[PDB]
Amino acid sequence: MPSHKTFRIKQKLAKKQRQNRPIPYWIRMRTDNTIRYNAKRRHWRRTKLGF
Amino acid sequence: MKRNPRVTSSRRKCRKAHFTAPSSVRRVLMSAALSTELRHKYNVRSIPIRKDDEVQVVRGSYKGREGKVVQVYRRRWVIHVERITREKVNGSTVNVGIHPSKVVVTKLKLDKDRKAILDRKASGRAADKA
Amino acid sequence: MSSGKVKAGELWNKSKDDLTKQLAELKTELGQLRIQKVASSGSKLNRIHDIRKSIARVLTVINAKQRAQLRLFYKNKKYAPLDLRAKQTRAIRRRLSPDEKSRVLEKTKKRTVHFPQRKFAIKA
Amino acid sequence: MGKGTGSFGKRRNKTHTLCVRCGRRSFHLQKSTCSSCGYPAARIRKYNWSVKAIRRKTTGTGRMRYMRHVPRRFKSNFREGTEATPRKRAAAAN
Amino acid sequence: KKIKAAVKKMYDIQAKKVNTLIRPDGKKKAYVKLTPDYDALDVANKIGII
RNA sequence: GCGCGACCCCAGGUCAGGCGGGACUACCGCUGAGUUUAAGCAUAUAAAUAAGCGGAGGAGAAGAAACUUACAAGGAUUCCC
RNA sequence: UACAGGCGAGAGACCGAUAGCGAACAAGUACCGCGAGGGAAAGAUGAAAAGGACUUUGAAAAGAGAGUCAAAGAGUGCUUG
RNA sequence: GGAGGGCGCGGCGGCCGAUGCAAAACCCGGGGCGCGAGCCCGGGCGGAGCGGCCGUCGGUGCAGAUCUUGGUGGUAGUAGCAAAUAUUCAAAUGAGAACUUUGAAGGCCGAAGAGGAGAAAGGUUCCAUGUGAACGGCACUUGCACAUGGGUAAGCCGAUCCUAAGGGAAGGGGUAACCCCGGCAGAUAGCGCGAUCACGCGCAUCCCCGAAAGGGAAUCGGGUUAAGAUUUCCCGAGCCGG
RNA sequence: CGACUCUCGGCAACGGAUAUCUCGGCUCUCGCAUCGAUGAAGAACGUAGCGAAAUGCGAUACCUGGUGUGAAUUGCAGAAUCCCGUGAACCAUCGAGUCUUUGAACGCAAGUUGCGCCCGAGGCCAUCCGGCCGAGGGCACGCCUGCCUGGGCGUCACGC
Repeated sequence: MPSHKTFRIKQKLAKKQRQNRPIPYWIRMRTDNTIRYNAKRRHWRRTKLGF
Repeated sequence: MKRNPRVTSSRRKCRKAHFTAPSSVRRVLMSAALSTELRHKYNVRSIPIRKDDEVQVVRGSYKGREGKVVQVYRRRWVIHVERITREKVNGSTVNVGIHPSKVVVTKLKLDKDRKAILDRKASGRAADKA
Repeated sequence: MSSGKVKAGELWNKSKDDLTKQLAELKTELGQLRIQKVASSGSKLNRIHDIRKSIARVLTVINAKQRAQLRLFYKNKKYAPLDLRAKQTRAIRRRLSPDEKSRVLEKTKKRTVHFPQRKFAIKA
Repeated sequence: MGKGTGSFGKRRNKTHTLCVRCGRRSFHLQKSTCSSCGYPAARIRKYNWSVKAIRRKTTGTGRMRYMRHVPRRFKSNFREGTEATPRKRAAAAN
Repeated sequence: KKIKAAVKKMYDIQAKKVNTLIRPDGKKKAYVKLTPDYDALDVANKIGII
């Protein structure tokens, strides 16, 4: 069999993978100031992603 | 507080508007006091500036510098003038922000639309005085 | 390009036929700047934002032209599945526009129907 | 063997799966219904006993709303003005 | 079907296959097998690719 | 048969148009608990309330008496005292 | 006559970051749960980054000098501490 | 337990004072006052607003509540880090090597494997390169970590197509309604085939989903990269449907 | 007899209380009416030169026309015509627009980017003036109104 093929789940996996990226240095200056320590970067070994 | 059914009055609201300044808000807060020679020509005490003006530091510690206005910054309402600077450790020179109120206008570029501002405000000052 | 191309009022002063040829060129040009996106060129920098705006301008104006011609054709007859959309903004406002008040008092009690003070006095 | 350890370890069945409408794992597969909005369903699932936290989720915040707002503001649907054209027009008032 | 037509319009070449890949980007990567009668190398130069 | 009109009843991806869902603060209906209180608890209380469900508007409902009264009679409807 | 929503306003012997809303900050976010649902922690350098070049030790992180600052007994553990 | 007379805090109306030439705050085996509640003053720290007095008012005073929330001890450098037969030597590298990497050696699982793969599940973890701040409860230059890049290509494999148990629109009818049985006057309401020619002929229990396991239109070989290759690629040969 | 045990101060480390701040909350009051099959509320996934996020937007994609203002945007890069100007701007206004994939969600289903049907034009060549291929958008339930082929002694006349 495939490894659940359905597009609705598949797109979310792609989106979340893109989302789980670090905050990019430059923007911390172009926010004024406020510690942009993302939060929406998760790691697979810990927690669980809901659909 | 003091009187009148109007839109605007709230200590929080006054701060909120002027910090993040929409374009009309920027220009009215970009009004910088004229030097005395210019005050008697255009018959106003203050007008919005430009970038091809020249502006002299009167108020601060930095007093005595003159330069052209290099940039104007919306996001934290500040203006940046040439030669009012602080030195970084390596020897780089970076501009120090100055408020438009502090600095006083040496020289004007008239323009055409900016010129219209001078005429309307001048007419304003004529009406009350006489 | 490295400079921005053109201004909206210029495109207004060009024909529908002229601007569709321009639109083809803009799309071709965009694909060049997309490969240069990877390169990080100073040429594409400003330009790749601005070319999308150029594409948008030509598409808006041609559509507006079609609607104008359509309206002139339609105004004689009974009409509009398209212009009807713009006129209303539908459902709540649609129920409120029979015109009730005038129509009810169009017949029965209308000869004498209102207070004088003037009007009935002035006109006799 | 018994409870907890053996309860966790199997889990090779699926019930609640991704809903298309609301984007929440709540679609009960073998009874084909979403328990977070109703997926086949004429009406969206609304409960007025389900209080603070849940109600606000369904109120949304990925909303448009601004697009809708502008017709409320004007109330009309027209306007007309094309000033600022070489002549020097009427494009600098007072 | 559409992409084979598009390649023919814009680069004047016959395409023999098109192959479709989902990416984690959320867009589709296309490997497009081209004709040996006009070589992909000399197509490449005018829309440069590394 | 064919019955001009039509009678009665069907069918159009039919001609021009219309309905669902939302909002549900507030409102108009429907439908409807128990904890609680009675130092217990059923009648009763909570409450013709909460929950459940539908539907509109900027307000809505109401509305020119098959009324109130028992008077030298008041006088649609609403809200406050 | 109504108005704990929405939009656009005016105010309060309101609260002052364990308080105030769940959320002053990316908050209904991160995260938790199979789900229904549950749901945080988290504001302050300074006037201006003037966010410590350079020299030196150390594998580096750092340290020591120095530079800067009105003040580093203000060095993004940052006002007071 | 009552009443009485006070003290302290926050804010408000009054009134008076204090301040970058150093406010408030905080510290102080420093002084002094009051029975106390508390107050006063000095020195140190600090850097922008505050206190006294007369009225007014409270979300107004803490030691607890198997208290709530945050911090921090003793415990304690103590219990421990003991299952899985097991490591060792030399070299390479590096600042640093019992653990990395290579060889040599010793072993172990003992083909119902500690194996080569697929399902399910996770989602980039695979591999390169960079590389030790956190993390791998030892260590560490190594990592399934962190950073930076790349990678999954099908007429023939699966899904798709198809039916099952079963689910569910459509009808009638209850139920305000949600919702539930489930079809009816698709039965002289139309879907299907000739048929191009407009017309005739024929028929239901419909119609979709439902096993990425049932059932099934159709591929093999070699080569390749970081990897599964009938599958990517390529040669050569097919095979199925239109 | 060091030490230990204890205690304090001075300087610190610890910790984030306290004070002083506050583009915020909170509560009251006022004005206002204004969603949708003409495709909503809500979601999904993309789009910024360099973006993870928020915010903005939708293949016309951090935006467009038009209009106002009248020169910035800024972390760095950049354009230099857009600077005495039909015109800068994470700008405001935003009347004219696009407005993806979904969703009441409508061809039919949906653990399927699944499976149909219909129409458009451009090109081809005439095994026919047809065949083949192209890009776009439709084709639901519900019921009114008007409409056609008719069912039926439903009812009448007229049939041979």
